[PDB]
Amino acid sequence: ESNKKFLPFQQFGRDIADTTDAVRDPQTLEILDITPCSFGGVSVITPGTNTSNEVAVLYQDVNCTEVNVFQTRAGCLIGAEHVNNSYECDIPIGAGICASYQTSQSIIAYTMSLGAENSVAYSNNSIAIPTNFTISVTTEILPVSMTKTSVDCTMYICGDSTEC
Amino acid sequence: AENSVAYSNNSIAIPTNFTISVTTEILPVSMTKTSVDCTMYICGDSTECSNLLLQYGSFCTQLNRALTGIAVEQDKNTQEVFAQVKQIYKTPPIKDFGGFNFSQILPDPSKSKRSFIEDLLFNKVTKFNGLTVLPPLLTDEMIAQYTSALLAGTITSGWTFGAGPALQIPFPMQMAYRFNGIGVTQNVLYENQKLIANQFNSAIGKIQDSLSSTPSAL
Amino acid sequence: RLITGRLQSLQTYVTQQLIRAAEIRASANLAATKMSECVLGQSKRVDFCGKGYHLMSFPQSAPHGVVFLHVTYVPAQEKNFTTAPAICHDGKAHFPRE
Amino acid sequence: GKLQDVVNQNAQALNTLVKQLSSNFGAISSVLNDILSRLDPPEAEVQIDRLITGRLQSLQTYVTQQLIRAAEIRASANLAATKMSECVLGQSKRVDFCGKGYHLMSFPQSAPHGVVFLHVTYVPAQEKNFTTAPAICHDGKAHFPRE
Amino acid sequence: AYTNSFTRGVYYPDKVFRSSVLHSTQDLFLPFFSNVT
Ligand SMILES: *[C@@H]1O[C@H](CO)[C@@H](O)[C@H](O)[C@H]1NC(C)=O
Ligand SMILES: *[C@@H]1O[C@H](CO)[C@@H](O)[C@H](O)[C@H]1NC(C)=O
Repeated sequence: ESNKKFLPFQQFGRDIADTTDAVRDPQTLEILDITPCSFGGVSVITPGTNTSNEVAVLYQDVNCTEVNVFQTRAGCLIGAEHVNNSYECDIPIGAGICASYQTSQSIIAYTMSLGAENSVAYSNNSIAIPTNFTISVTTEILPVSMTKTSVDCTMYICGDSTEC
Repeated sequence: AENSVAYSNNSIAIPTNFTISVTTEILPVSMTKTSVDCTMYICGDSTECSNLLLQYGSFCTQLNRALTGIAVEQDKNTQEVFAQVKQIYKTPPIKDFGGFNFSQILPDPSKSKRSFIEDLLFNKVTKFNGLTVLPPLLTDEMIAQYTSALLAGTITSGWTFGAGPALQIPFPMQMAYRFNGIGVTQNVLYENQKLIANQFNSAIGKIQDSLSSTPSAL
Repeated sequence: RLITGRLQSLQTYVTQQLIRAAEIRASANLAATKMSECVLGQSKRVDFCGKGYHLMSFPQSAPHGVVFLHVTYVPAQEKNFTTAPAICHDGKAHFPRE
Repeated sequence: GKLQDVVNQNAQALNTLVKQLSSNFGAISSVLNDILSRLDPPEAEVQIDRLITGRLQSLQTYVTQQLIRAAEIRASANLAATKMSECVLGQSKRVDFCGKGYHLMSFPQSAPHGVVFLHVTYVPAQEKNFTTAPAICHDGKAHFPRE
Repeated sequence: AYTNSFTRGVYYPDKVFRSSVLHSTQDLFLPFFSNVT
């Protein structure tokens, strides 16, 4: 049941992309909204098979009514508990939801936390000064080259064919 | 505009005052994570079309792979920029930063716990064929929680929080470190702290106007 | 005829996406670098963190972006003077320390 | 995983290039000799045209994704060349460029299609609270620390 | 006599309903600022 107010002589509705949007019913002159029935993708949220074979399925952009059942902004999450805590992100989902396999143990779906809280004891005369140190050595890996691959026209397209 | 410096072999010019100018730089960091389906876009609800499409092989097993790699990377772009600090720092409940005023950049609890300036940026800037737009992994409330950690860590600790354990230092004193790092002695700031605090506060205020006046800034 | 026409139209869109997404990665790497060096420390690279002598910067988020407020110290009110490389007092040359 | 991801991306792109040879592109058969023997030259020319056009695009696509990918590696070979001029061959003052800390020195280590930097950095530890003062007065004059 | 048709002569080329859209269509319209006999 739509809300647009068509003109007296109008029977169609269109968007910017020239896609049909609303229709006026010929029998009862009432305007109807058209929304395509839900589609999307299926994603399987899983810890490694090295750990378990229990997976959780997420249906992207679905109201859970078209498919223990958690509804997020990414879509309908089936098979994962919803916890009110907040841990570090393990498996991203979307809109801040990260699922993880933890304690028996099952798959949860929490809202990820942005690191551990800390407040600096700041005053207008207090300064903190280190007294020791550590010499830490970190590793950085960077790709620098690829494989020099060449492909021939005649052999790839018409391999051993004079007519081709 | 033309200018010629009065240059001689014994004449030197030396400044006697200064100004604390605060400029704005805007940088794009991410895009919309858009994915497009092969079957629905090309042969939407057509079995005959779908069967013939299979003759092309895996042309659009690549496209769903290409458009995904973009999308999983758009979330890395946002993570490298903001997610640089580990502990979520906070400003003290007091605000006696030597007389410097950060209310226009710091979050305010009178609202979306964004700040004054962040809201100006957010106000200003404003399907039938498998066009699915994925949601960003970090929602804008988390991102603005990240820039408050960087803002609050800078104000209380300086540069000591991106290099190791966060060590606090008074903001009146930290600016003496910053001044001392551009060739100007410490006592220049201390003797003129009252003037400098006003120059910093006044320059920040013009930022909101500069974005609010002309909409072509962003 | 239609599917081939629609394959190219989908093929073109992804290619322009790959070129455009690489233009944003070069801006997300610059903003990640302007935050490590301007915000989380004081910079000595000229015109990197604003035109002036860099003091500090404050990030502000924005939709699909980031805004840096580069606090810089600008000299003003220059005055002419007369300079000298060195001065002699006792037959020896004196150079300023700093 | 950074150097390995480069290897997988190239191999998958090449394997997809090869497997595209087993596609009809609207022709009768994917084998060149089979379509040649089965039909007459007046008709096989049309079926030949359908395959080659399908194989031109499949080769055209592969090179384009190579040009985009090779420009992603040149932006990493320019960064590694810059992290060696500034981190290894001299001490850096750019924050978080050569590792998280205060940079001391770095040592390059080669790797297959890549390079590994070991960023030796000095990290402060064991902070202690104190009470600070901008200046001290002794004889009616203000004293500021030198360094 | 002749007169100047300032802005009149514009009609709905179809039934469809468009809200806050600057649609551009090619059909037989009265040219702007024309000469009406
Ligand atoms: C799902 O449908 C229900 C009807 O019970 C509606 O109230 C709700 O808003 C819908 N949710 C979403 C996320 O569209
Ligand atoms: C046509 O229009 C012109 C100017 O628009 C006007 O001068 C003229 O009288 C009109 N009529 C004819 C018949 O030219």
